[PDB]
Amino acid sequence: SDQVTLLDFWPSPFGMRVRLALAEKGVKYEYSEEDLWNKSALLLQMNPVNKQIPVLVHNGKPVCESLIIVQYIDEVWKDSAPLLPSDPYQRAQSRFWADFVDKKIYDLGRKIWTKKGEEQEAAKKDFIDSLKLMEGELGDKPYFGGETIGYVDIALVPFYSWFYAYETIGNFNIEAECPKMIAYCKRCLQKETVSKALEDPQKVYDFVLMLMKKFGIE
Amino acid sequence: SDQVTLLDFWPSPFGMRVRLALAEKGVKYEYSEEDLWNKSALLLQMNPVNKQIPVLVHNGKPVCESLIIVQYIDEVWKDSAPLLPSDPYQRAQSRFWADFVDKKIYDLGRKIWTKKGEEQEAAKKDFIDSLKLMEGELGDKPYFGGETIGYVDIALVPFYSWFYAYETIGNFNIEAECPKMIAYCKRCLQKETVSKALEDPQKVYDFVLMLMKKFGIE
Ligand SMILES: N[C@@H](CCC(=O)N[C@@H](CS)C(=O)NCC(=O)O)C(=O)O
Ligand SMILES: N[C@@H](CCC(=O)N[C@@H](CS)C(=O)NCC(=O)O)C(=O)O
Repeated sequence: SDQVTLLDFWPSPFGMRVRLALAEKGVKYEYSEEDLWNKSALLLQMNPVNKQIPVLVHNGKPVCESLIIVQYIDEVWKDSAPLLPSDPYQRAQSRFWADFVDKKIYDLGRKIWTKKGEEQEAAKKDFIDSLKLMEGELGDKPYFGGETIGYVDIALVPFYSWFYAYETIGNFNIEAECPKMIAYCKRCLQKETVSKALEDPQKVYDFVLMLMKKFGIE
Repeated sequence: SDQVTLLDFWPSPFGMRVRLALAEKGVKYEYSEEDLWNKSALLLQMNPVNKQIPVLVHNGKPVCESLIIVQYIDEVWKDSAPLLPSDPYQRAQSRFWADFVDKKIYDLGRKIWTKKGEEQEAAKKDFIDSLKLMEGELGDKPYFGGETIGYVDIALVPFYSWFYAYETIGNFNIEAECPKMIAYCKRCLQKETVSKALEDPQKVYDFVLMLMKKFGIE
């Protein structure tokens, strides 16, 4: 009747974003695993600008970038509640915080396990401040999108999959500094859509241990 | 009535995006120059999270981040031509190439004037290649938005006023490689809304000379 395809790689938090969006909005689709070393002809022709995953393919037209995909899902499949607020203002706030996750959480998270020594130390410090800022925005609400899970939650919660990696490689403990965030991420894991879309934390960690060796930054 | 204020820094291309979107949508507002290394109390109140300009303040409420502000304007002031395409699939593409500027153009741009030797030149190569990808998507249309100036145009064209500075400190010539891009940039400047919002290229260059000295880097 139209069909959709998601080109993804199991441990990508960016890909889990789109997996969760599609779940929440009830969209049926086939999932196509990729090899980041052996990129498919489909991948190259669908995202010829970045040759990266995820890519949502809708009736033969591609959409690139996890966050933009989510928004597209949200604007095209409207049988379920919107994931972004309808109010211009709040929506602007969601975009900011969903974006905050890319610019801060991912960027600093990646430095924790790629960098070393004092630099790695710096990366851990900013990482925690960033989570705390997000903790502020969450306040007392059950989700970032209020009583319902919404855009920002979809942006944020896939990264729990990578928390164990960070902590272990970076030698710090998140829950210690951010009890409220961890509690949030667990309250989310109990949603079936969330637990399914996410991947196993120690499976993720092994995969990073492997990655570190193939680049020599052990 | 509505009180609109733009906290901004005059040579910022990110704020120029906003000056332009405001002008293009016919929006009356007040400007307030912000210090770069001395946050006003106002800036600190409106953007405690990043403490960066541009911030738009609409009827007391703040909106952070260039692109998101611009989306906010498109959605709030609807009595002029929409900056973002109506069709979701095309909306996604605007979102993509506007984002693309943030990630490749600015990132590689900044590296050109802040870096030396092999790293500087490496940026210029990547810089050109990204412009050439943007050329490929411009096609033969007057604007990225087609016949009418659009969201991607507003995201990209503020950077032309920095081009002379890139070209001069990096010691290369953009037109030699991307003459189409230059042709378009030049074409854009004829639109008066664009010539009022953009600042003088030589005056920007003076200001980049200004940073390179402040931090000893020439
Ligand atoms: N900025 C992209 C992230 C895409 C990304 O980084 N994905 C990686 C794997 S998780 C990829 O596609 N790999 C391409 C490569 O490594 O060259 C988004 O948020 O959509
Ligand atoms: N990501 C922001 C860019 C903000 C930005 O980088 N602006 C700079 C000046 S152009 C700034 O506010 N600098 C202040 C600081 O570094 O503290 C956007 O898209 O608007």
